[PDB]
Amino acid sequence: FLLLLADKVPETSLSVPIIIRYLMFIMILVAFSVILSVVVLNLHHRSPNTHT
Amino acid sequence: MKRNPDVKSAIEGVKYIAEHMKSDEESSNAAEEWKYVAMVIDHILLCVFMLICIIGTVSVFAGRLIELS
Amino acid sequence: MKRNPDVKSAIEGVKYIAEHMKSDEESSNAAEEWKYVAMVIDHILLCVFMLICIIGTVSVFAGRLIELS
Amino acid sequence: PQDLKEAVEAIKYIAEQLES
Amino acid sequence: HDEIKSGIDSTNYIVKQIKEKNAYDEEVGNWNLVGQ
Amino acid sequence: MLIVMNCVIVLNVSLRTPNTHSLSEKIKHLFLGFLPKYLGAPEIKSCVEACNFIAKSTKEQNDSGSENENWV
Ligand SMILES: CCCCCCCC
Repeated sequence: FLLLLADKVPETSLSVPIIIRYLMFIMILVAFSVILSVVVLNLHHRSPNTHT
Repeated sequence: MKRNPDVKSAIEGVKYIAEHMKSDEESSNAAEEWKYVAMVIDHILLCVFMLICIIGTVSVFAGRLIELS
Repeated sequence: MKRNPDVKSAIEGVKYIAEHMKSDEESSNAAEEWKYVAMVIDHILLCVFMLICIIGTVSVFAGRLIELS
Repeated sequence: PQDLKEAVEAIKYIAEQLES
Repeated sequence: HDEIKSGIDSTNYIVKQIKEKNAYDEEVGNWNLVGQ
Repeated sequence: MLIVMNCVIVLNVSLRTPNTHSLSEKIKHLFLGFLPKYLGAPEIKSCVEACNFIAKSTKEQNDSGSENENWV
């Protein structure tokens, strides 16, 4: 979707358009979902031979 | 991280079903040792790679951003 | 490819383990038949798809190439 | 009863591996 | 004497553990049918 | 594409079972002899039958795992 929008957004540096702010919000949210899923899987695959 | 010919063949059965379990248990201990070693290596490389992620991101932009002010 | 109260309850639990193992052996054979059938179908379709890959690639370019040479 | 002893000890080993 | 009793009661412990894993497995088959 | 085909063939060989394929001495001798070197009362009759049946089944299962170990 970022690629899709790369050719339609003004190339000025006095502010960031609300649509790009929304896309970065969603992107960072997906990234944190990835991080916390890794954490959940790490907790799930623990055992007494490795962790107390 | 954690720092009559029948009763004989029967008895023999049981005893095999025990020896085999013991064997499996040593093989499993050895594989757990290899898995512990891989987990330790993996923890060292998580620390190393987060260090590199920070250092190599500061060492590319610091110069210009410091001489600009 | 190919082609007193407690010594009369231990005997019931041993026989129980026997039936359960038999039923498991019958279900595993039944599933092996389905796995053999899927494998045979898969080999037939590997041959079919290589034929279609060749025929349908020759039958699209042959005409013009013959007409040009 | 040597055979028996081996049996009565294998059963034990099994029950132990099971508890653990 | 006691030796026997000991084997006779570890065989019961084994039978019990088996009859108790079979239950758990039946209920996991039921959850599989619910999903299907 | 050649390496995808090689991965598919190594997975096919490594996942073979005696129920599907027969491992032959020609193969084993072709891949496991010199190439690795050149390379890198009514109730008494209870356990009498059920225990031997358990033992057989266990042996069978173990042998069917050994065959796959050799394929691996
Ligand atoms: C009387 C011996 C029973 C063996 C049970 C094995 C469970 C994995």
